[PDB]
Amino acid sequence: SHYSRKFTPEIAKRPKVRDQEGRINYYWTLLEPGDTIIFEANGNLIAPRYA
Amino acid sequence: LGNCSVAGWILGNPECELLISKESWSYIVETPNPENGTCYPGYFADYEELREQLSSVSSFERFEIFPKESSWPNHTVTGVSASCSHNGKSSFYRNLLWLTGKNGLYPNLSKSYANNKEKEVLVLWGVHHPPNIGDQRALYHTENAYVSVVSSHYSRKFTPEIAKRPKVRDQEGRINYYWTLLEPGDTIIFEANGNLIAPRYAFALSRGFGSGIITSNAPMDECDAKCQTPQGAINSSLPFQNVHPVTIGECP
Amino acid sequence: QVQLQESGPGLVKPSETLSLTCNVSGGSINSYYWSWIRQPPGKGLEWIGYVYHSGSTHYNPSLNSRVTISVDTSKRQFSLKLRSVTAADTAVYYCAREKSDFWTVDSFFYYMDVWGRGTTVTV
Amino acid sequence: EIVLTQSPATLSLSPGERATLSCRASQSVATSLAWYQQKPGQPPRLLIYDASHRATAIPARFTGSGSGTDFTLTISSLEPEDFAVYYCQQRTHWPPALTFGGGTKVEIK
Repeated sequence: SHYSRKFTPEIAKRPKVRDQEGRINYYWTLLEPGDTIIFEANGNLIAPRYA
Repeated sequence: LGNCSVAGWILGNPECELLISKESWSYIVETPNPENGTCYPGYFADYEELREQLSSVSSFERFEIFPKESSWPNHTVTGVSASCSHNGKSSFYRNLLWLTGKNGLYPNLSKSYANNKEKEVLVLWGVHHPPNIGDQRALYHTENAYVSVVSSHYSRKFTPEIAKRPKVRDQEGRINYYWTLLEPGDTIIFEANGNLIAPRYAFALSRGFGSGIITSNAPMDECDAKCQTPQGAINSSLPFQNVHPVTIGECP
Repeated sequence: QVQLQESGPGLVKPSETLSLTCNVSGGSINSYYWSWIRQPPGKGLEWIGYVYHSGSTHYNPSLNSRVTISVDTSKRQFSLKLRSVTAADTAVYYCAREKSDFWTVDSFFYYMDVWGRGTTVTV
Repeated sequence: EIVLTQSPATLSLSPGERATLSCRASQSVATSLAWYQQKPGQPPRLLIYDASHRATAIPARFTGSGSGTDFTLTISSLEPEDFAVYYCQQRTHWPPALTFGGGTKVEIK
């Protein structure tokens, strides 16, 4: 109810990092009590398991 | 620094070309309202932060990161802009290059760079937003375009939007200049398809302490002091002064 | 060296539709602006309209909504559409390449041309 | 909207003299005007572009000049093969809007 943004995973070869070229960006947020968070996705998610 | 701003000087503005050949120094100076600054109009991305880079760099050597000769065989570089004049003959920035399509093509380019200078290196570039789709096709031979720059800590995606904007120097298009730092052992990759302003003079940096940026008016002659302020220097051992708060060097 | 030749000669009845092609030798249709030129006999030369090598169109406003141009997706030929061809616009029809060169980043005055041999579209 | 009124509609001369042709715009097109040549029957070849420069390997005969609205052509020296019809061409940049002018013939006396 206060946070929203749109993720388009760009594609690009990047230097070796741990002998594995792809990367993620981790994100995070806080929910006040009474707030509902919605995870709309179509591809390239790393869904939460331990909030 | 004379007339050009810091934005002008780091980009090699064609009005302080004479500033090229000094690589070691003590402290920057700045006329408060520098006019011949960023000759091609636009919006320096994170200008202030980079301004803070130079407040503490001791000395720095410049070098052709991609030499103009062999770096771009399939492209053409000799592209100037009448706004960015010099003696009346149209010219461009020293440190940047205008990679425009050549021989009717603008082939995809990936001109990477593995830094091995054992020091922090500085890199500049920009993506040219034309004011008009026809400008874009006449200059880069493609409707849309994308630019990517990648490091082991830095990456972002550039899509040059098209929009007519007010007159700025009688020339509607604009660029955004950008910049970044490379730690030793880092490789930067320049993936682009259209609308680049590739780097030509990357700056190899060397930090320190004791320098700074000021904003003065006074002329320069053969003093010899230790504590300079926008209103001059001090040559006394008294411990407190009321000349100006900002100082340079060890000061009362 | 790019050399060009048109195709599709003949006649046409009034109110019918004209369609004549134009295929490219030497290089290809990848880069430049490719243009359609007509000239009524014993007069000047107007310009029907032309399309970008990528395939974005620009048609003469005075003769709107009677034309359709593109490349045949083999990127070696392009053709002119002309619906409701009145017996008025009889002309030798020119296929012309229009390429834009420049000096500064402002004056794109260079709009060069190379064209074929003209198509005798007699109505 | 932009149109190229011409003058003279014809010029005649004895081969070897000076020649001069001009085109007049209906507005202020800066310098993007270019003029041609078209022999009897054959398709035309571009000669002078930006109203300033000769084409690739074109003899010393031609020169296009002027700037602003009225542009003029000069023949420093002519050859009888040049007896042909010359043009003018304006190309507005963004809405491409290519429009020609009159086009006149250079006969003899």
